[PDB]
Amino acid sequence: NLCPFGEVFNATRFASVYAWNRKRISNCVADYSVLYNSASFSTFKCYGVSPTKLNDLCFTNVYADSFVIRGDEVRQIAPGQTGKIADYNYKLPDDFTGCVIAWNSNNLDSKVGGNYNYLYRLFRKSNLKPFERDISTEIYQAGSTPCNGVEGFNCYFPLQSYGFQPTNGVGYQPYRVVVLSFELLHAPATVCGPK
Amino acid sequence: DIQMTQSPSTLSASVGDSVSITCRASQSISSWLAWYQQKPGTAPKLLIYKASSLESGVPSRFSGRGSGTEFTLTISSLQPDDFATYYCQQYNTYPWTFGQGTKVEIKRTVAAPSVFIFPPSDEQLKSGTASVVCLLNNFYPREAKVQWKVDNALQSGNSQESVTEQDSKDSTYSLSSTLTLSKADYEKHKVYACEVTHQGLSSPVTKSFNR
Amino acid sequence: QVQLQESGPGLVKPSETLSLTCTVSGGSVSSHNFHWSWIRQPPGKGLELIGEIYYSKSRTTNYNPSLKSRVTMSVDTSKNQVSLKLGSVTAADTAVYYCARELYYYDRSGYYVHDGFDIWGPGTTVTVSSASTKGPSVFPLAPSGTAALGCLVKDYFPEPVTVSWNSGALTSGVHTFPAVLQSSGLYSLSSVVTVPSSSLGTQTYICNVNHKPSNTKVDKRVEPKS
Ligand SMILES: *[C@@H]1O[C@H](CO)[C@@H](O)[C@H](O)[C@H]1NC(C)=O
Repeated sequence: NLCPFGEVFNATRFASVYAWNRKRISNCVADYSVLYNSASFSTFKCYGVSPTKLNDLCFTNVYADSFVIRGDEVRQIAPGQTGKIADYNYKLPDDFTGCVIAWNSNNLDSKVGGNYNYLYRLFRKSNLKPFERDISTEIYQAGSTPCNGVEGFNCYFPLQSYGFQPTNGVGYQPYRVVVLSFELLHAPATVCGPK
Repeated sequence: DIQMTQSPSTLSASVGDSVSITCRASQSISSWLAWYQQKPGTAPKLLIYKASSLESGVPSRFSGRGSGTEFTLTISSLQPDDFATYYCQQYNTYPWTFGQGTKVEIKRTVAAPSVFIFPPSDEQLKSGTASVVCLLNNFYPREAKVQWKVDNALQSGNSQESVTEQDSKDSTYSLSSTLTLSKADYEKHKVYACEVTHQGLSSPVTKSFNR
Repeated sequence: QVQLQESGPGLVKPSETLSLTCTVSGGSVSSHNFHWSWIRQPPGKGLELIGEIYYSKSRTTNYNPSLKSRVTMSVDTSKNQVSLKLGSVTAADTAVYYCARELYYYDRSGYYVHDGFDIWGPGTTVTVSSASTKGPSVFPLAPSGTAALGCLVKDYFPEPVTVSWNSGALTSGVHTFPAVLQSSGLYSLSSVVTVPSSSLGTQTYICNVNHKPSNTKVDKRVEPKS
């Protein structure tokens, strides 16, 4: 058995940031070479582990979290970074021992009018805990007037849409990001590399 | 210890021009060079890393390239806010060594200074030492002549001048001349004037007061 | 938000020790992905790296060979504070000391690299001199179109003095001139602002001067006097 990394990477439709997709890779053999030998990715940063020293390493569970962001926000997919995405959409723990792999997807995730299918959260009362997913649609409130289900004065819909048009700059061009997290618990080690 | 040599040391251009700052290395830093913008009174803010990659929040005019011993930094359309000192740092061999710097100053159309003369405060006068101040608010070029005249006497000595840096929105300098006089010597005279000579001023401008 | 704030003395007698602290906010100093460095800048000169401290005592100090004899770096996880100590301090260490962070990672080829000094601190101005500290005296430069007013900060040591206007509400036209070392050995500074002449009767003005080395924070009201 070979770990279905291509199922996560070479996928037709990716998920939005407020609803990143976590796939549990387990009970297979994983050749990470196919990832660190491919130049298709613009951001390949591995924190805590060396990409080369993984095909000889063994783990119990790997987690591939996929989501589509904009370029000038990919930097927030890293430990100890803060903005809109890291604070309200996807936060990686400061003690992160994993990998972040991001490439450009303007040719697949951008429409003439705009790929409004991708969303991102703009408002949240609390900053997101590490590895949190807020799929809520409840209205925000920034005053003393309870909204009770209305978008207006100090009351806003939490989610906004990405205006992904092909002519947009490289900073606003859609980038697909996959975060590979690694786990060791006291259980049968399932994800073992070629060795 | 790899020694980084920055060239030039001071560069002047206009709003919309391009600017090139080069960094040289003692050894071969394999793309291990980053750039930092230090504005007057702030901390070095990183703009480019990996010689080419740009940090988030850095404008498009900023760009960088280079390899081995020659590295380059380029501002395509220099805007007034980009007035700062730029440094290059290696990360091939510890310790990380920086460059000497490059003060990129902008060129502005000639602007006349606004002159204001502030007399000393009565509190300072009670303190035993008074200070008269002259102010030049918005002028380019930086060259200006401030002359104190006390009772129509062209006084030179007790004056002390301080010039701000180029404004990040108007590229305009500002000057302050502080004449310090003892309370007894200040009360001997009456007319206290500050005369300003500048390029934009076709004739010297004198702002006066009387105690 | 990872925020570094440098806090420490301003005046340190020559040939003593320099206890500087960098308080870390919104981050974990015990992270293996964060390397914390100290970088100083002598007034009017370039930058110099003193050393780094990074976990994974797991504290593997990596100072600069130039300052190795006297430098000592530590980390307190209880207060999230990176500490720097420099001994036998001469007048050549008179500088602004900065605290920075480097998010270290491994590239695709297996290289422990960093994208540069990501986060920086405000910087603590250390002036090494035996002269005793002296609090400033703030005096108003009253206004006589666009009129001008300001505040004169006189007789203070060491540097610096921080001057805001209306508690950070007035920023446009605010020109804070550099300090000039007077003939008395003490410093002097002037911070002015050009406001519309009509604003003399619609908004009141106060200069907020803070001299941290002497713990002297004084706010003076600039008032047109007749
Ligand atoms: C994705 O691209 C091609 C699909 O034709 C595939 O051969 C390649 O191995 C994949 N690369 C990955 C999964 O990194």
